[PDB]
Amino acid sequence: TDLELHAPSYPWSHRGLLSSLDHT
Amino acid sequence: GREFGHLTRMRHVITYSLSPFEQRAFPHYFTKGIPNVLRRTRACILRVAPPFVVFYLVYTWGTQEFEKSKRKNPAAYEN
Amino acid sequence: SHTDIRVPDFSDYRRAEVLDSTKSSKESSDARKGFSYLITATTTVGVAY
Amino acid sequence: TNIRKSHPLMKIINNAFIDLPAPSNISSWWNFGSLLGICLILQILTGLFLAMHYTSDTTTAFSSVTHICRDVNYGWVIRYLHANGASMFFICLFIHVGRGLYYGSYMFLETWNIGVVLLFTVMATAFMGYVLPWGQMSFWGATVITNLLSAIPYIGTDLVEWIWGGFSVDKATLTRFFAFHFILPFIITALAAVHLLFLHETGSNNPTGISSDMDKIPFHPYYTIKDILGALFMMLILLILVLFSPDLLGDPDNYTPANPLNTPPHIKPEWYFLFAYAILRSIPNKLGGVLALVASILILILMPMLHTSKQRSMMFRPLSQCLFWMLVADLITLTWIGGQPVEHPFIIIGQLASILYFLIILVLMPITSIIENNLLKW
Amino acid sequence: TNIRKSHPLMKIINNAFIDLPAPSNISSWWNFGSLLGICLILQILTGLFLAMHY
Amino acid sequence: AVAASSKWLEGIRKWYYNAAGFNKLGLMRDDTIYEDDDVKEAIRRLPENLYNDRVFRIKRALDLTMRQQILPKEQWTKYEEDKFYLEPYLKEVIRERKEREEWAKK
Amino acid sequence: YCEPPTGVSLREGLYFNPYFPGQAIAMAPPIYNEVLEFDDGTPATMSQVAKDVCTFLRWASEPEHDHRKRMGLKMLMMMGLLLPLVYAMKRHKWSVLKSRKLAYRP
Amino acid sequence: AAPTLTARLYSLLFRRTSTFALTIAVGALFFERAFDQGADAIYEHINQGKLWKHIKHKYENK
Ligand code: HEM
Ligand code: HEM
Repeated sequence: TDLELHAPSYPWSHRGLLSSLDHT
Repeated sequence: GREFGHLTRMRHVITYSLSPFEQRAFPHYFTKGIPNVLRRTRACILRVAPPFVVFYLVYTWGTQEFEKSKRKNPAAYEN
Repeated sequence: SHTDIRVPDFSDYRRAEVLDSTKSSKESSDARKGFSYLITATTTVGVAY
Repeated sequence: TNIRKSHPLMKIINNAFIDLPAPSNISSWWNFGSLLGICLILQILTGLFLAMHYTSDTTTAFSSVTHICRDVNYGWVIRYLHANGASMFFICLFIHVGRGLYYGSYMFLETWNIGVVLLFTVMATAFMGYVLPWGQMSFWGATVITNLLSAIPYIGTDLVEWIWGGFSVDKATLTRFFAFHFILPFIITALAAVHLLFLHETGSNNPTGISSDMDKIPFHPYYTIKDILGALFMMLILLILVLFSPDLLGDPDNYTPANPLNTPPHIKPEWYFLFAYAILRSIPNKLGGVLALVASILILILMPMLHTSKQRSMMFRPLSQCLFWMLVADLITLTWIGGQPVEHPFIIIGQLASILYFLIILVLMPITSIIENNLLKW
Repeated sequence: TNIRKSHPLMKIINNAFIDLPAPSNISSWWNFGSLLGICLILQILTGLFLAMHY
Repeated sequence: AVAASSKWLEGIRKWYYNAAGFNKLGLMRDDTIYEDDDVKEAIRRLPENLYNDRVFRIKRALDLTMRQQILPKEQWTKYEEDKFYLEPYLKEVIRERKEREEWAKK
Repeated sequence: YCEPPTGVSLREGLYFNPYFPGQAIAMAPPIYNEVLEFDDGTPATMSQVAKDVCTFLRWASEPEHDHRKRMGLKMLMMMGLLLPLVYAMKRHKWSVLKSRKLAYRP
Repeated sequence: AAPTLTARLYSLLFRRTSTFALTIAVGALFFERAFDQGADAIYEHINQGKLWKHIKHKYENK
């Protein structure tokens, strides 16, 4: 019967549809 | 036993037709597609929407009311 | 009820190269069949690959 | 002479697909049923390359899928096609059914009744084998469904332990649920082969509701191409969903390996049952509650003989078209209720849908089809 | 009327083994085809439990 | 029941005939009846100058819907010249079934 | 992480965290500035090390990310030009039947 | 009335039914030749300096 803290969003470098992973 | 020989009986009628190779298959698609939709959407926009319209109200009412009594309980949690 | 009959006009559906009723179609016969078969000829290749 | 009409094998396929009189106005909606066939061959095929590898070991089961979705060539593709290609076989069903309650399609008593049976068999295979990825959602839904059938006054005690092989999930259960998946599937295919035998000998329908034996065109070159075109359009959406955003239709709680030491907090099945689970818990009285759960797939055989109109289909019935769109909105609010914790209005509101799914097609639809019979003098 | 004849499904088993012409002097060497039919059918029900626990 | 207010009711009878759209496709009312086995015998009793008309109306008013237009507004079947050409051939097939039935019963 | 509010009791081994359902967890803070040394020549700030950790962890949880978004791209280009073909072959066939006139002569 | 490409194409290789079936074969040879590059170049240009082949030049052949 309490609250919770939903995390925000960040422009992650791999968040796109046609993006990749920084391999460093 | 119901192939193309024996079915209903009809009489005194006639039909005409061309081939496909003597015609083009795009007779004013752009300038006749839109008016058909314009005339038909009006007729049944009124027959699918209003039944569906009374769910948005109840869903938003319940969502916002429950959000109140979950995020703002300490309002009536009087000391 | 017999002699009478005219096929109504199919003028607005024709190809522009056979829409004139003056000249024949034996000259206007290869372009049509070389056009309408390339869709399939593309299609077979597409299915293949 | 004509080999197409004298060979013992080709008479059967000429009379069945290539050369059968077909109407000519058919809506695309007559399209979808074939799609289901495409799904049927793909669920079977993709599903044997998992029983090849999987191990019915109660403390070996969960790590099995975990090594397949890592270890072998292209297994990450096949796992996800099998998990997603039935989120859509269940998409098809609700359209192929709802249409037959638009274009008067139940007057086919023989065709209609060999249907509902298939509905029941397909709906049960998915539950019967979504509990053997062997995770907490899988065990803790199995326990809950199991404890209901045990509330029969004299039935319950004995039947429940025969499926466990003991008292609770062990090596004796996972083995016979994995027994179940193999066989419901093959049996189902034969009921689909018989659905169509009925279909020959009445021919198809048309979206006006008037017999048209006058103008029937073949089912070669026309229905063959329209079908192929739409079919190679189902493979755009299926593959875009799977290979762009797979994790969208699932839950992140078949990842912690199964334990009796934890218990999930907000248990709820996937979307496409929460409808025949929202009636269940909507009401007290467990023995009764199980009965109201099956009142639904058998509500349907009771609806060829409540028909009370003079015409077929809703196309010419503009006042009944209102009541058919308060049925689907009912089934949408009733699925929004279920997958969500219990609060103040949820109980009061889910209740109305339960009361109404029945008041619409039990009282209303046979009594509002006369008010309009009286208006065109039949 | 006659149910077997007119039903669309019974009509198929009636022409296959209830009512077809057969010769008078068929021996017992013509019994092996049906034995094979029986023989093939055991091997699938057995072979089921030999992979289920397998 | 009422007579003076029935002139109101006649009005709604014009409304429904405009709502359902079997006049828009060029049909009459009796063209849109569902043919169970009591209506499969009162069709085989028609004279052959009324049987053929019903065939031509249906075959034209069924190829409009695979083309998805409708017909010009001057061509709509007007409300009052509609014809009930099949009520009399049908309120006799029904009246003779009921009879074979009181026979068997009682 | 934040210090605990006023008037709230807590366990001796428990440390205050606002991101937890219980609002407290046994995680003794293991991450802060200059606990490590990045061999590549990077000024190691808490934010950067946490970011690198998260980018590592997701990849460990699902490595097929990079091999997925490439077939998901060589599917659209190939399909997106074959499918506009099938349509044309369709039109040919259905173009026999949309050109007929249908007259009646009793 | 100058003929288009279609008339000469149909005179060349389409009205044989023993030629037609072949050139369908042909496109895949051409497609196979011209498609790997067309997709790989665009994908690699979309995201550069970010995959191992763009970083291996630090450690490759000493
Ligand atoms: C109507 C046909 C079928 C349906 C609807 C169906 C449904 C399902 C579903 C939903 C799962 C869950 C998988 C997951 O969540 O990861 C599953 C798993 C499984 N099914 Fe099927 N199934 C069908 C046919 C079959 C058949 C025919 C077989 C074998 C002959 C089979 C064998 C398996 C196995 C071994 C698993 C576990 C493998 C895994 O979880 O990765 N299924 N099934
Ligand atoms: C695995 C399950 C099913 C399969 C594969 C299946 C398949 C089919 C097919 C192929 C057709 C004929 C093609 C068409 O009409 O487009 C059809 C028609 C039909 N089916 Fe099913 N079906 C299934 C389940 C059901 C269910 C659950 C019902 C529920 C009543 C049902 C009722 C009907 C009806 C009434 C028709 C008649 C269509 C018409 O109006 O002509 N079927 N089905």
